[PDB]
Amino acid sequence: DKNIIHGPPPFYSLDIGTAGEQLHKFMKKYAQITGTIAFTDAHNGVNVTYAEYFEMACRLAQSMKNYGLTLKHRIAVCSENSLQFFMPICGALFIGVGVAPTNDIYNERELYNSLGISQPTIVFCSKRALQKILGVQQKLPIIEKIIILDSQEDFMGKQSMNSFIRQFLPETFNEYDYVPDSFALNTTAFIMNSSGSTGLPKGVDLTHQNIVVRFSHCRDPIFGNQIIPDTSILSVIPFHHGFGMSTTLGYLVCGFRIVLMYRFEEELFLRSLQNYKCQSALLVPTLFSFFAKSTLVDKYDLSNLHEVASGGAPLAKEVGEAVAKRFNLVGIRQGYGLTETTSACIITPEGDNKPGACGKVVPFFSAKVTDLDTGKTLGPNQRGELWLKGPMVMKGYVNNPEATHSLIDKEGWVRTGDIAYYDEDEHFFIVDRLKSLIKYKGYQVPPAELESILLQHPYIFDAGVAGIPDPDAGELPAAVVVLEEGKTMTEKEVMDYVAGQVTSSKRLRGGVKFVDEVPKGLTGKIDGRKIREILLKAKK
Repeated sequence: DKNIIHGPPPFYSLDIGTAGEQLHKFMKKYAQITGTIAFTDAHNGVNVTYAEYFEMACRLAQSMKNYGLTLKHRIAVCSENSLQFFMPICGALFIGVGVAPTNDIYNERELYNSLGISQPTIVFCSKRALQKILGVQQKLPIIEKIIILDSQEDFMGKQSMNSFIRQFLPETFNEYDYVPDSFALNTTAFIMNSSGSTGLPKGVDLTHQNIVVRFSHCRDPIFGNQIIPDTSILSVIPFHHGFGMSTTLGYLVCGFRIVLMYRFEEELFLRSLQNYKCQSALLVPTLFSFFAKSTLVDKYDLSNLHEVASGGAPLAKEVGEAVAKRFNLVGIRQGYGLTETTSACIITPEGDNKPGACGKVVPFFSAKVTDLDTGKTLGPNQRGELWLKGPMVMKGYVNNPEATHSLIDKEGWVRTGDIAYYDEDEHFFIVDRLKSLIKYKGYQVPPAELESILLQHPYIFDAGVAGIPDPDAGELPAAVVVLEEGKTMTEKEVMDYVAGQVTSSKRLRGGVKFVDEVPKGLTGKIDGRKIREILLKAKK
């Protein structure tokens, strides 16, 4: 019981019905207020209203039903971020058809693998994805129909959404009389792609139950965004990412104006943030490093900007603080989660921002930190392995029971593979690694930097660096190294290589050990303690 950390009750009691039913209810409301904007394309300036989105979604839902799609079918969406992206997604959710968002820049192998897993009957794609989709269709006969998202009429012999609708929808159809289907909450809502360290991406099977819980969080005044009229958000998260899907769908539930970009550009981003008077900006992790460097932020009027949020992994405390200062904010709105957990399971509570913290456990969820050795449940300010448990946890990997049971134990705990601790206020901190610095006698800093140096070497494929401690005084930097295919190196060559890369005898002082693979990914990064043992055992 103790050391299990629980989220509080939701602010609002749970709505009834599927994700389609709840989504339909909100969209129908916003649709009847003319001029309410759902999506805005920053590159061409075009707006699409909730009225337009709602009507298209209902038409697509009934059209797909008439076409013959049922609970047993899936559709895929393959496209750059666009105004039309979520139209077939809303429609599919209305009728319980699973949706597989598919990376538009997948190579031929990755694309085939993704669609091979989701097995869609219809693929909605942009003009820019048509050729690659045509190619994969030759290999995947389950794909019976291709529909073009960003064309009004037929394009290259393929139907547009409008033409598809015209063929399969009677002229008696009234969008405001349409009623979404009712079905079991364990019905598949999405198949999202996620890669650990193990080769190719797997299919993450998210249920309607998963999604409606996200719908609770998204409009929660503490753990989401309070629904307020004329709220706009600029998002540069790929819609086919887990957090891209879960944040964007949530914004639709909230009735927000979602400003999107096909591709990130500094000027256009800042100009749009200013001119659309967005209250929030949602960024991918690597863009925080970017804006920490940006000098242009001050030259724009961002007086309406209330928050900058990370739509992905947790961020470094210093990078976050630097970006906060750039945008004249007290802190960054953060969240920790996995594709496998639908969305963020730990979120910065509104008005309760601690620097370096990824926030607090969300409603309906539980979290625990376990001893890296004993598996023992830990108290506050004790670093260990982070586990997550709750109703946003995926049904499982598609057709991969083994991978599922390796990640999720029999009681529903997800083994995140990340190291963390929580403080006395139950704020969680994700630590990247387990330590972070090996100390000479006074100081030396060789974490990821030495690893990066090692990775650049032609003969070196992978590498992990840890500190080796012994009664032999102090702490010596050491590394395990994965050589390339059929290549030869000595310990000295690796050491001398690093020696000629940094100063102060902070270049491997313990000893290099060659291995077949870097200790542990366990679906994530480097197992620092595993590395320490292997190197320690080697020293004698």
